[PDB]
Amino acid sequence: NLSDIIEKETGKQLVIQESILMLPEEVEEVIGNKPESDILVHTAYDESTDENVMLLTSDAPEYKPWALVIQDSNGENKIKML
Amino acid sequence: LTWHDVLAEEKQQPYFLNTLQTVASERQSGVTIYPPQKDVFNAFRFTELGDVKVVILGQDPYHGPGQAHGLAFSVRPGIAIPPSLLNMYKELENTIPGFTRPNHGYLESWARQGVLLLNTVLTVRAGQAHSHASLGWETFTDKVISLINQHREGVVFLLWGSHAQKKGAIIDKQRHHVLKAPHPSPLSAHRGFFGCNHFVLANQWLEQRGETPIDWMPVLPA
Repeated sequence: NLSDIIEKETGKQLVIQESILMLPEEVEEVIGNKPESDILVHTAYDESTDENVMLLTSDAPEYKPWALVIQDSNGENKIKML
Repeated sequence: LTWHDVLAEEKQQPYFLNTLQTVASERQSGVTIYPPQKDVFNAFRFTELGDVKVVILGQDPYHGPGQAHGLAFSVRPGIAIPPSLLNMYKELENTIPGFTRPNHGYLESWARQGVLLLNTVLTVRAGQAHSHASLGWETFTDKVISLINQHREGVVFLLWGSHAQKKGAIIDKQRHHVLKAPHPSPLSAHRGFFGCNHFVLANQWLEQRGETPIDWMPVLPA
């Protein structure tokens, strides 16, 4: 399950509020790395720390994890390749 | 001109009728699908063809319980404001005088003013994002856009993200006004969405044509 990967990675069980589809080039302009296919940006919000937790996976039906991005209130983010 | 008149032929296509069939068969076998069936076409109910002033393109409905209700980006009253909509609000707070953060994400008042909030895929299976892709919805919404392009003049299109921008190739850029930007999602919001002024530009276009601007401040129906 997607929310399980997030908990497994952040130690906090968060709720995915939205999933946005992005093409390889769009992602590259931000991650600095080009994915092999289209990706879905599953986003959850952490009210305690005031930060957005984004889990990037391939499209359906696989939903293969590709990266985990944590972004703070300043817009700065920490990326982790999965 | 109404949606009823222009979409008459399309509703007769085998593919369109089978898309409705697949959804109906899935709901009957116990699969939870969002939105509720009665809300699936709300974008068309609240904004009639001849009333369309602005078109904002979305992808597919929210896949969580109680979120989606047939409009792109909007969520029911009492539901937490999703990340993309929150960013849209932020853009509105620092570009429109007197705007203040609404405290709910219900956007029916926008639709009622001529803003067609259209998702490209109209249904989704619970907890499974983009699960109803390539079933017929895209073919149908491609046609809807093509019809607005053909039967209306001077409509403003707000295309956010590469996926939505590609769909904007069917549009005649001289007859209509097309505006592009990165998606409002937190991942890309800082690469062009914030400061795109789409909401201001949209109203300026309407004003110079002698049309009423859009009051972007969402209101809960009493």
